[PDB]
Amino acid sequence: DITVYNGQHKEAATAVAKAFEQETGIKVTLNSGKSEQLAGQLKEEGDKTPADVFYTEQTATFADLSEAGLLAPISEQTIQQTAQKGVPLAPKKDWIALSGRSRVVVYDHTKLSEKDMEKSVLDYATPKWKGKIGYVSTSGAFLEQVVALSKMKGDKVALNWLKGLKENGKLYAKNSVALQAVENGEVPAALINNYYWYNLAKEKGVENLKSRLYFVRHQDPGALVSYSGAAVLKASKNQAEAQKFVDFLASKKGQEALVAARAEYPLRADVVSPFNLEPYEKLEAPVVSATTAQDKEHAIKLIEEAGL
Ligand SMILES: [Fe+3]
Ligand SMILES: [Fe+3]
Ligand SMILES: [Fe+3]
Repeated sequence: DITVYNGQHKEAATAVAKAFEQETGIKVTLNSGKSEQLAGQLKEEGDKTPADVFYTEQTATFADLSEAGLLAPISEQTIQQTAQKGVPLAPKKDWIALSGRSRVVVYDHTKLSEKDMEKSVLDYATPKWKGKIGYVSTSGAFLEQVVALSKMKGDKVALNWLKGLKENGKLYAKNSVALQAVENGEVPAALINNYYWYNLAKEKGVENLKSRLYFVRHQDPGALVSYSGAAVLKASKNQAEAQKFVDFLASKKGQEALVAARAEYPLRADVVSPFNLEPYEKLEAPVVSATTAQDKEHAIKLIEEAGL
């Protein structure tokens, strides 16, 4: 039996653990919390940690644990199961990316079509979109989008986009609220993440929704994907079962369990999502370094400077 420190949505972690317990008869205990807190906890606990595996919604969390000497190596055959082009790889082969969440533009297809969409996420912050684009500045993925713009295009561009959103956009408290505002006609488009929309479609039926998604693709900064993953702790004295679990998460079965539970993109090429997601490779995500705590502080500074 193993202990998994879990920064992922509880429904995802519960599903894969259950599927694993059913496939192997090995029991999984979840300890759930915020990935950054769990990573600090793993650092402080050190050799004495009870965690066998760290399962996170954000692979960026692994860099600091790897450099601290806290992660075990995983099988290269396992790493290769999800190593599609563009998927982040651990240089020390001591964690693996398993699934992804995408930035997207949601639009009311009763008012707009693809003719009205933009080639670049930058172009939504422009006067064409005054009072017509919703955004969620408090959102973690909004903050990852800002980090990506800084990285890909520089701070001037990033700041200018934020000022453009201040001037032209409608601020919503959360992604679900933005999505509802588009469905309800308050605003004709909004910047959100994919799974909100696919959750609502699965639940209500797409034919009954007024909104649709637009993917910018071509490695635009607005095609940003955030990656979930897993690592074995070097401190574990149950390496065999920890390793068996991380192998399971990369298996067809483990990926199928995840995608049934949550509308994340599987990183195995032979798994479909019942949420009707496109294949990961079609997203054309840009390649962006992992977010650091310094990157996040910097992005928060730009958001403040833009009056947001
Ligand atoms: Fe959430
Ligand atoms: Fe949310
Ligand atoms: Fe969210």
